[PDB]
Amino acid sequence: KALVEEIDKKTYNPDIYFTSLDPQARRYTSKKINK
Amino acid sequence: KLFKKNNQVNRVDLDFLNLVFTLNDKDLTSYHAEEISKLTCVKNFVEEV
Amino acid sequence: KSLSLIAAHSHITGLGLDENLQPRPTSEGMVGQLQARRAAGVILKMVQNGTIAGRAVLVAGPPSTGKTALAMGVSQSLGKDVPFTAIAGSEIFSLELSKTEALTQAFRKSIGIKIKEETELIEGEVVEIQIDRSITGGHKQGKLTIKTTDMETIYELGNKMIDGLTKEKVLAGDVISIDKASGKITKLGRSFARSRDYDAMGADTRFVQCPEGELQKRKTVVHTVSLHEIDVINSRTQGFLALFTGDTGEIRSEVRDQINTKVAEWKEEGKAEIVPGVLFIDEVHMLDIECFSFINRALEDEFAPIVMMATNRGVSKTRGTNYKSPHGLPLDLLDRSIIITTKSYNEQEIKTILSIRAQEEEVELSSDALDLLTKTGVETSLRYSSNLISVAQQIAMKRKNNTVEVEDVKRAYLLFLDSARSVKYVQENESQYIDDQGNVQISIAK
Amino acid sequence: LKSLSLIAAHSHITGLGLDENLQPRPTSEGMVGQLQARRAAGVILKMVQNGTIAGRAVLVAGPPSTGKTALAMGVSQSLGKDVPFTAIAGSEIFSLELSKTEALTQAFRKSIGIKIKEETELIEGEVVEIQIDTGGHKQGKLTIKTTDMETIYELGNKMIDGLTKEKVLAGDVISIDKASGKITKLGRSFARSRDYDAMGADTRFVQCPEGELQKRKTVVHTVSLHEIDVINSRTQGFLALFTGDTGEIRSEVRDQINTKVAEWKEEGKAEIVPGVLFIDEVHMLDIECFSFINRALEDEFAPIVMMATNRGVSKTRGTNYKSPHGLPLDLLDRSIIITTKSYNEQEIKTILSIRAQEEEVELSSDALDLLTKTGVETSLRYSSNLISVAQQIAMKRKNNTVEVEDVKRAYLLFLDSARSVKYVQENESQYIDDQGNVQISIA
Amino acid sequence: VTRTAAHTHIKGLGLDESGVAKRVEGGFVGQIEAREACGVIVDLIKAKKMSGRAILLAGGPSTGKTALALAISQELGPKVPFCPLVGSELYSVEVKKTETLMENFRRAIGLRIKETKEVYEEVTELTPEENPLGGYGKTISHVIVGLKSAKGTKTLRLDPTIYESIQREKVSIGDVIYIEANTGAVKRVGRSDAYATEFDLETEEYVPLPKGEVHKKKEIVQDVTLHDLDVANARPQGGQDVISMMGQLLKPKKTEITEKLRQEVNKVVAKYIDQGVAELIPGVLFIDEVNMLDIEIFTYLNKALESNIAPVVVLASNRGMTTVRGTEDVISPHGVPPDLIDRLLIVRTLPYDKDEIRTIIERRATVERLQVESSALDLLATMGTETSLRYALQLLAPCGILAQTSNRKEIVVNDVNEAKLLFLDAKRSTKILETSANY
Amino acid sequence: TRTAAHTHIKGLGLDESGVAKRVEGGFVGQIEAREACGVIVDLIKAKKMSGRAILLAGGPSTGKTALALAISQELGPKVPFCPLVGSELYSVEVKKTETLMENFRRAIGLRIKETKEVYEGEVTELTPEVIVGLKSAKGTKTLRLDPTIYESIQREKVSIGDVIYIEANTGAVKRVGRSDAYATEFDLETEEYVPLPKGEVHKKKEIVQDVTLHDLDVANARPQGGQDVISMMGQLLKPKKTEITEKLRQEVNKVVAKYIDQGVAELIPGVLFIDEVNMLDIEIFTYLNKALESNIAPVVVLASNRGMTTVRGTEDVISPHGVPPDLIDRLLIVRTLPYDKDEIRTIIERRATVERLQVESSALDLLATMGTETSLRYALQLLAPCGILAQTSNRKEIVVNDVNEAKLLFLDAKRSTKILETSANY
Amino acid sequence: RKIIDTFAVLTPSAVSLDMRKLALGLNDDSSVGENTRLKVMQNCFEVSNPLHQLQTKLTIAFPDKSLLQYDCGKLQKLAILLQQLKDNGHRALIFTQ
Ligand SMILES: Nc1ncnc2c1ncn2[C@@H]1O[C@H](COP(=O)(O)OP(=O)(O)O)[C@@H](O)[C@H]1O
Ligand SMILES: Nc1ncnc2c1ncn2[C@@H]1O[C@H](COP(=O)(O)OP(=O)(O)O)[C@@H](O)[C@H]1O
Ligand SMILES: Nc1ncnc2c1ncn2[C@@H]1O[C@H](COP(=O)(O)OP(=O)(O)O)[C@@H](O)[C@H]1O
Ligand SMILES: Nc1ncnc2c1ncn2[C@@H]1O[C@H](COP(=O)(O)OP(=O)(O)O)[C@@H](O)[C@H]1O
Ligand SMILES: [Mg+2]
Ligand SMILES: [Mg+2]
Ligand SMILES: [Mg+2]
Ligand SMILES: [Mg+2]
Repeated sequence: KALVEEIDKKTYNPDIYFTSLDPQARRYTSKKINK
Repeated sequence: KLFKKNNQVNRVDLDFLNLVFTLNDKDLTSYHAEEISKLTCVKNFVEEV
Repeated sequence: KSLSLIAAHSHITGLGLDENLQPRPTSEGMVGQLQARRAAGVILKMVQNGTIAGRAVLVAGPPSTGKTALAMGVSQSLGKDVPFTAIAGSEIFSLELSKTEALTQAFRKSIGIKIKEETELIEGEVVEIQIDRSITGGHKQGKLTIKTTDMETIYELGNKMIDGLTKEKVLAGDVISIDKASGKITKLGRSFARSRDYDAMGADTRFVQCPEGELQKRKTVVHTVSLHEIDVINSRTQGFLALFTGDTGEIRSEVRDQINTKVAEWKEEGKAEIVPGVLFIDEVHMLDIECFSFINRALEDEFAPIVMMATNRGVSKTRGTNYKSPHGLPLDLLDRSIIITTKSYNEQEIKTILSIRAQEEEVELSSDALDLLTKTGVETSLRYSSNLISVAQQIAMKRKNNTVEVEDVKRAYLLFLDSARSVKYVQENESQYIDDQGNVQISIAK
Repeated sequence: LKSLSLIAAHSHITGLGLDENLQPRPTSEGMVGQLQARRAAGVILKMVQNGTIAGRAVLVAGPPSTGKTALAMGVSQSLGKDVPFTAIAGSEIFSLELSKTEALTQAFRKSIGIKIKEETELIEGEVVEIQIDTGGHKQGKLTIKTTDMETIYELGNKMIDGLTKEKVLAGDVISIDKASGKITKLGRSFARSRDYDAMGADTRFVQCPEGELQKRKTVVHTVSLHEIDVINSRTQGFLALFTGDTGEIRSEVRDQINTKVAEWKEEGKAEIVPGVLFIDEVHMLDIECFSFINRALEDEFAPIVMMATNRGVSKTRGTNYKSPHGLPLDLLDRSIIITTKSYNEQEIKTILSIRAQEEEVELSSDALDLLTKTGVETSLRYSSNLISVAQQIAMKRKNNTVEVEDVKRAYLLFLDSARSVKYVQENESQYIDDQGNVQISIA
Repeated sequence: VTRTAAHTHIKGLGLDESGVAKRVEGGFVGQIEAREACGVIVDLIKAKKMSGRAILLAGGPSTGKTALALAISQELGPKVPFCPLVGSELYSVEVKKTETLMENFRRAIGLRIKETKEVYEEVTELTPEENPLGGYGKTISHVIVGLKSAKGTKTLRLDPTIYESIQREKVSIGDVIYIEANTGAVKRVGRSDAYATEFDLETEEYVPLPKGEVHKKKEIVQDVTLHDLDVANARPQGGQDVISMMGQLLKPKKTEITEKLRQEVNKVVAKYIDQGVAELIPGVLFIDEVNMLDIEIFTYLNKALESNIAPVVVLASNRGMTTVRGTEDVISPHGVPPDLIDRLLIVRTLPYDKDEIRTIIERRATVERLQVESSALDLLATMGTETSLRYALQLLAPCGILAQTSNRKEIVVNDVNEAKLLFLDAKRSTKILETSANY
Repeated sequence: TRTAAHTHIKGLGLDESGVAKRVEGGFVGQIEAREACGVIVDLIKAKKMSGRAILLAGGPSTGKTALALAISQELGPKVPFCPLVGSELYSVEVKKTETLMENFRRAIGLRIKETKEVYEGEVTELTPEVIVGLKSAKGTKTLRLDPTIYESIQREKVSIGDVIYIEANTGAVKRVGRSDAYATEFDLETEEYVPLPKGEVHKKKEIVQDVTLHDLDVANARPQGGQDVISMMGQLLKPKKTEITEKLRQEVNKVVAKYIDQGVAELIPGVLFIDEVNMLDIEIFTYLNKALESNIAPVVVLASNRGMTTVRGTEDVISPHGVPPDLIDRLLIVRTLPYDKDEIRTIIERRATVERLQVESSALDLLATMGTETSLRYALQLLAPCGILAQTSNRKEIVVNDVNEAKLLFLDAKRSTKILETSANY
Repeated sequence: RKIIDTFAVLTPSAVSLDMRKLALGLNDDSSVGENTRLKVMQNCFEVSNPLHQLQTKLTIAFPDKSLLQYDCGKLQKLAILLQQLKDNGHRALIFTQ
């Protein structure tokens, strides 16, 4: 990785990486996403 | 990746047949080696054979 | 490309010839030298054929008569994709490698191999990555979404490549290329999608991109590598560093033999092709008798490229010996080679060359100025005029006129001396310079 | 046939052919003739075997192909093994890493060896079945068994601390010294062979040692002085005994080793065996080398130096003047010269017969006579090679014995030096001249 | 599409069973005596008895010495080593010339060794492991591993050490591995091909399943040279600590290999030979332009030749009565000191003739896939006899290029004349060099 | 101040028309040579040509080195200028041609612009992954760092309360020192204290640092990494320089061409000056002949004071100025002339006035006559002993007695040779 | 330490990352073993370095502190006047635009 990166201390899950074009900006499991 | 494709097919391990012995000076003593060679020569497997 | 200021052979663009190997009187930079040009064209065609190995041609003639110019012409007309290694005879004597080893490296550098492989590729716009944690049911539940110009599809990661996309910070909405077998991820920049979303990033992303076709295809990758690169690579643990540091250090012969056998097996297996390029040696008279003796045998090897030689002198004493030989070369090496001779230059040819140099250096010359330059070139030398023409440009600019006239050329001639005039002045006042025996007179009086 | 030699140039020679009264027999042990030189070599061999004389320069001089190298090889063979014999040539002295004097000193040090004895005590046969159960791994006891002994030993804190590292499976023959040193793993008993199906890379099955558990043994090692210097020079210098990059060992190490060897000899733990340093083609060697030898010959730790040369009044390298044997008079003064004479027809015939016998070649009488005639007119080595060439010729013809026709065919197939010289002289134009003038064109 | 370089038109000595040389066979023409002598020499080499024999070929330039040596190498066969060298190649910079000469001397003799090995090759399952009952903090008694292969499966039990080796390899459960019980080393061949499509992507190559029985007994035969053993012992590659690998990182420079190492290697090789495991095969060392050697290497050759395992050395030289380089007042034939030429045998090579030159040109044209006319071939032969044999052979190719340019498949007289006018030879260049002001 | 045989020469002293004034810029005479040098200077400033080669030839004490120094000083500090002597090319660890090519690469320069990102301030927490809670005097921010920079941090023995200074581009880490807040913890605390840095923790700067092609060639030829132990041991593994392959030079050329094409950098060719070219041998002359016909070579100026002499390395090859004729053919020769009495007097006056010395008219005339009779350099060098001799007598102005005593004390070459020839013991 | 602090100034003109790590062959992708590279880096990190301070001083250099007073003509006189004034127990008001 590129050395020296800025983080905001919020969330910051090293094993969770979610990236999209942000059309909904919602996790598929945010709160057991279903019905 | 292309060169390391026929390695084990025609390679003989030199260290196995005591041909790279130059490092055996590091951790082997003379009298222990002599005792091993004394208690080395067969005479046991042939019995079960 | 290849940002450069100027070269003494910058105007030469690949020899000049026809489809019948006939030389035009003036084409692509060089003029005259019709027989030498046709011989160079024949040599070039022989090189392009690639079915003949280890031929030695020696270009010989008086100095400043299109020898290095002809070499540059044949090198340029040969084009890329064919190796052309140009070296000087004085750079083989090194304190790190024996002259034989340096000559061997130069010979190996001039022959290349093209290795062709077939690989499947996955390309397209990625729109979303989803990554999970470690769970008993699955070590990592990750999915990738890919959008082409016509297809959208979902891929599932298998516990390793997620380290691939997390090793470097990648993000969606861009076109990437990933190899099934290799596993390398190449981010080509940023996709097109909506123009506004990537129109305010401050340039970057290499002028973005747009998806072209489908998801996965099958392509062919060809890698061109010189043989010497192969020996350096296989010599040490990390020889590709030595490809830049230059500390190979007399690679052993077993490596070379193994490379030869493996390359031959590839060639008759249809996995690689051979390009026999050209090795050119300037000022071959600077070599040694040992180097010539080694070349005598190195020429007859199967993987021997076409060798060109340039020398000036005639009937001189060869280095490393005590007898005088023609061209500064031994008799047997001369017998092994084919000689191409060059003649002097006509006044008309000198004028044409000077005009070409003028139009190359963006300098405008009046007709009388060109005539005076041609007269000086015929009187003294071509290179003196080819330097005076450039040096008079600054004098012309000092008068606030772009065109060069007779007065500028006269001023340049009277300002910058010449070999003959300098020799005459030295002989007239030899008591002021340092003598051969070291005796000097400095005091003006007495 | 312990060595790997196929057939050497002179392998028929096994020692000097002399007897108890030092009188050389006419032919024995592969040597023929040269009675005076053989007697002198026997005297030299007696001197070196005596071991009470240090630094003697003897020089073997004679025309080429008269047995100087053969005489030295015979002396080396008769001296037997266990005595160092360092054979070198002059051209090997000039090196790109060491100076000439350093290489000469290293050769001198290699030429003489020492026997060093060492007394040690061991315990072997650790078929144990350990018994360790207070706290902190208490109950420090373990059994030891062998063919004639069996006893239980208690353990200390440091002993068990050593035992836990390099774990012993309680059924493996292990050794340990009472010198407060390290317990050494030896092997595994044969009872645990069938247990697995794929053994590791460090497991062996040694039988149970017999005798007594506490054994005491003396071992004698033969080490050259140069090896000791190399070992003590660096942190791990023994590897330089194979790679060869010693790098000009300093004088402090050498004098320290000299004092150590003197102390060892005084205490009776070591004894010095002098050797012989043989130098072929000593004529080609710099004046610096002779200057250094002139002083290095006077050291107490100096071997017997044999030199070989075949030059007349020739120029010594590194100078401008001419001297006999290519050696300065200063060095020639402190030496004794053994001169070898030319060979007789009968001696040549006997040598040829011996060499043919060595190669299992059956020569006819007339073939041997013709070979002797050719070896008399030409050199001896020419005929010596001609015998093997003619043997191959005859074998191609499906006939075991070699006849006159085969010898003549071999003679007319391979050229003697004189005939080649004559042919070169008669055809000077075809060959490349000294000035590089040749005539390749035939017309 | 086959490349040629001054050779490959010769493929043997052209000798019958009785050793008689046919006039035109194997690519050779003439030189009957030299071919017969070289055949006798190669027979002696095949005899595998001698050690240190030395042959030197004498003759003018472009007479067939190098061709003769290459013919000997071709006749010998690929198995027997053949090390070619040039005289100037010995002058190294890293190490002294004597060391390089000895290294090339040892590179000539070879050794064929054999070794029988067992091996095991899809992993089905593995279980690691009893009570300590002593000083064992963590005990792993044995490990049970099952393999599938193709011709039936089988399970077995194996040591904890090979289990730690597996963990170092870090193989999964659905994999194919390569375990050699001789050294107790496991090699992960890879995943299983039939285990594909578990995920949409996977970097690792899946690789098919091993064929045949899992428990394979086999034997291997390898040809090496004594120089390979010397290099392996001098610069061992094993080692895991920092020092060993960082020594491996530095460039490998030649050193002065000691004599003791060579003696020990010889002793070990002899011991293995006595058991019938391996057999030795002497080779040939070939040297070009021995006049490039100085007096020091020439003198050391006397000591090297009289050794015990010296190979057969073949030397080439074209000089006449010249001064041996390294000394200023020693006139010797072929530039070789008198003692050395006393130590070896001489084979003379005779110059060719007009008909032989014509046949050589015809053979080169045929092997180059070119078409020539009888009149054109006659003109080429006369040209070669006027200037040199090599000149016509070199000039053949540009004639072919010129013929191809004018859409004509046959070499003709005007093409040969045009090639003559376009390309000069040594004689004309010498004749026009001195007749000019500027060189 | 300090003077050494120069620094009284401040330029060619030319006007806009290029005509050399008789006395200007610490120069007298040498009008034609000065005009030619100005023309060459304009040609260099054009930044179009490549590989142009001139040499200036004349007797000793005629101003060749002075002319080269004036050219360099008139060009300006922006343009690189590499001076050299013929004897430097004979190195020990690399071949002569490689050293010449190294100087060739060193001769030309490249001006580039770069952006540097910097973090600094007090450290609040340090938790292994490394996460650093930097806090400036106005802002606070947490950063994630690589293991290498973490190792550099550990080697700096940093702790909570230490103002530090990290650079993002290179990874360089420097602990500025203990924060001023904890200024009362030990009455004799050895650690120094520093106030918290001002501004936000993250800053960006734009710099126009210059470089040379040889600099960024040796950058990837051999590294000089920094604070990492692995980099330290890697740079310690090889301590000797080596010859650079042409492939590295080609890759450097491609990278530089891409940079200048992107509108981020510009190229400024320089000058390579070689004094006493007669020390070069035939091989170096041939290699320089080959290397001049390149597409990146700079302008090379050569100096020599020789007649028709033999080229070093050859036996009987004689040539003017000891330069092979083939290299002479591609050369531009600039003549240099000897001086006269009044010119010598003016030069002596200038050298006296730059050394803050007072010389009376009669002493100046005697010095000029001496310089004409013996040499110019001897008269120039005899000034300082005359000044000290005048000072010892508690004076300020040089007198005829002072120059006479200086003549008595010190000898020139002619009288030394005369006393050498007429003596018994050597 | 004092000498090496005072007389170590110069820094390299150009540096190239991904070359220091590539020199030893210890990178993400290399011909050396995946775990063999871990043993050596662990050993090297355990290895101490007595030349570290020279490494820090030869990589980044700070432009001193006192020169701020030196490099302005008014600041030197202001400092002298302020010292003279403070030593005499006075107080001052400074004005600027
Ligand atoms: N036929 C030609 N066409 C154009 N330029 C030429 C020609 N012949 C020579 N030149 C000029 O001569 C110079 C090269 O001279 P060259 O023949 O290389 O000298 P040398 O033979 O001594 O190496 C170049 O600057 C080139 O412009
Ligand atoms: N007395 C002898 N007994 C056996 N062989 C001998 C004898 N004298 C000479 N030879 C033969 O001569 C050869 C040795 O020649 P030598 O005189 O050593 O040559 P040089 O004088 O050049 O060293 C050996 O091959 C050996 O077979
Ligand atoms: N008898 C022959 N038959 C066929 N070709 C020959 C014969 N003699 C010589 N040649 C050819 O002549 C060419 C050059 O001869 P070469 O052996 O190189 O001469 P030299 O012995 O001086 O090295 C070789 O390519 C070889 O093919
Ligand atoms: N025109 C001039 N004006 C002033 N001083 C000069 C002039 N020309 C030469 N000099 C002086 O002459 C001395 C010799 O000059 P320099 O070029 O260094 O050596 P050389 O002239 O022998 O090559 C220098 O110290 C210089 O100060
Ligand atoms: Mg040229
Ligand atoms: Mg001998
Ligand atoms: Mg040949
Ligand atoms: Mg000067």
